[PDB]
Amino acid sequence: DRLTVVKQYVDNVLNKASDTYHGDKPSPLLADGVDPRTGQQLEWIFPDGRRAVLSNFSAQQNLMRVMSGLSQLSGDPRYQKRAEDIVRYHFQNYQDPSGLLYWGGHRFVDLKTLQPEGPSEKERVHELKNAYPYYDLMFSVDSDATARFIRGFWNAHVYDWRILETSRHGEYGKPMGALWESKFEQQPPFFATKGLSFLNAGNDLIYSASLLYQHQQDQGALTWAKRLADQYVLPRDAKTGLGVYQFTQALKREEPTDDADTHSWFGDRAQRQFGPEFGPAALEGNMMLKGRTSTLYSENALMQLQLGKDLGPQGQDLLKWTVDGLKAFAKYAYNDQDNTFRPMIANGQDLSNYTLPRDGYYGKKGTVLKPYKAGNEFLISYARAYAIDNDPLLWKVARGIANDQGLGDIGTAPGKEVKVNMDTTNSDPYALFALLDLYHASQVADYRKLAEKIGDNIIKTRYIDGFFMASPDRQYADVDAIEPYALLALEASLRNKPQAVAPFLNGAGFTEGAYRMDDGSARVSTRDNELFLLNVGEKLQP
Ligand SMILES: O=C(O)[C@H]1O[C@H](O[C@@H]2[C@H](O)[C@@H](O)[C@@H](O[C@@H]3[C@H](O)[C@@H](O)[C@@H](O[C@@H]4[C@H](O)[C@@H](O)[C@@H](O)O[C@@H]4C(=O)O)O[C@@H]3C(=O)O)O[C@@H]2C(=O)O)[C@H](O)[C@@H](O)[C@H]1O
Repeated sequence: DRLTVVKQYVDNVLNKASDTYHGDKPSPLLADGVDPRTGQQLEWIFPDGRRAVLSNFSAQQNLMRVMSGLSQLSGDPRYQKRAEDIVRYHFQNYQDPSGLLYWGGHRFVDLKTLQPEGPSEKERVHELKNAYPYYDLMFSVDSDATARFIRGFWNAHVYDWRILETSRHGEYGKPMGALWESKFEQQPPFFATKGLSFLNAGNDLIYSASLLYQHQQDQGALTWAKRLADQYVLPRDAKTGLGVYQFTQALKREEPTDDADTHSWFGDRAQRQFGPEFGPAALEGNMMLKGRTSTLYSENALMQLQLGKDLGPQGQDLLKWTVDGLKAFAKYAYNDQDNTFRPMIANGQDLSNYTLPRDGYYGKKGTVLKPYKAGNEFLISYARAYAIDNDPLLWKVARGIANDQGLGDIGTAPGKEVKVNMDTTNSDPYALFALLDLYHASQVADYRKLAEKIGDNIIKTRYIDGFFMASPDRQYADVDAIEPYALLALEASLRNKPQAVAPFLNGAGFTEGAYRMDDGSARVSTRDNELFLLNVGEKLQP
């Protein structure tokens, strides 16, 4: 059974990733990473050589959903109970008086000492970027503590409520301001602000406020969630409908002297690097480049499609704008000849094969911006958008991605001339999720049969030494792996209990800071993502 495999996997996590540092009185907390061969837990190395075991709860919210779903499908409540216990322990010990948790991009807990840590000295701050924590679980454990987190998050990350100047960073220990009662005055697109309104953090603000509305009927939270979503729609290009990654531009407070110094207070970084050749349209929010387009057309889209459906009638504008943007991205950026997206500016400018003429935020001089393959995360976006709006343009992208990914032909339309590859070797959990979405909307048996094949591939090739890994050579397994999440969604579908498993929004966590090299030097801006890419015998490079 796929269910038996996931049960064994979570048992393995609760064994090997657990607190082994406090004798017979362990905390319930878990290590983010485990070498599945030895059980060595993934460590962060601080400037004096001290090693902490990385326990970052924001990087365990897929695992929390896996544990809740496993308990729902198996009937064994022990996994749900442990997930609750971990949540409770964080509210009890790792929630500041302002409501913020010691988690996120720049804070975590050392499993050995159980103290909060700050791996980025200049950034001892709260940061969520495309995190999408499992607030449904948190509310069921402690609704007051969860609401305090969500309000404290907005309180710290909204720099100016009058104009909705937002920030990807928030300070700890701030007193509560006027919050949802703040007066608001809509500003024109790309107004200049100090705060950086990146949509990865914007995604987490919108999502959290929407969940506070869902659980506590907080109309202020909903008003500002929709208003913040609006902020990313208003500056979209009037002709193409493309964009945007942010709705403000950096306030220029100093004249730059070097292209390679890309600090935001020298002004919009895209205008510096592309302005001379491309004109005023070159703004950071308009740069439809790899990575940014995942935040916009994957993470933002999945969350807003589900939120739009949840809101019923007052969610119709959100659904329309979310689908409209996916149509714009398909119409301008997707190349059906080879399943690539073109790097672009939101005014419709193609940047395919453009050589950067100067250093800057988007690469060194001589960097070539290339079309990039459309991954299976976009197969999910276009599948779910098609279910809401059966536009052949959306189907075209889904069909192109699936074909490029070795899945065969999902058809000229749902159920029409379907020729899927039942011998596919694909083991991507994103493809499994997407096929389940195609199946749910169309009820075409071949889509779930293919999903079962991908599930079997995941177990055959990625279930290694009791953990899930993207390659058998990887040094560390991530306890937040989404392979078991996809397997549980498949089991839930086959058992006619899709609501047993939380909706997949493609959230994840990361930890970023200085990491000490063996020669004692500081490797700045090291991410745990990089540690999870290492194979056996590999080390981080300077
Ligand atoms: O591969 C990618 O392109 C990358 O895109 C996204 O990450 C973005 C940047 O690449 C990443 O470095 C970070 O940058 C911001 C800010 O733009 C940058 O200047 C820097 O901020 C400095 C300073 O480091 C801060 O401590 C503080 O002093 O403010 C300064 C400033 O310039 O204002 O670091 C910032 C940050 O860490 O947030 O984030 C960018 C983003 O868009 O989030 C993806 O997130 C990343 O995964 C990758 O795909």
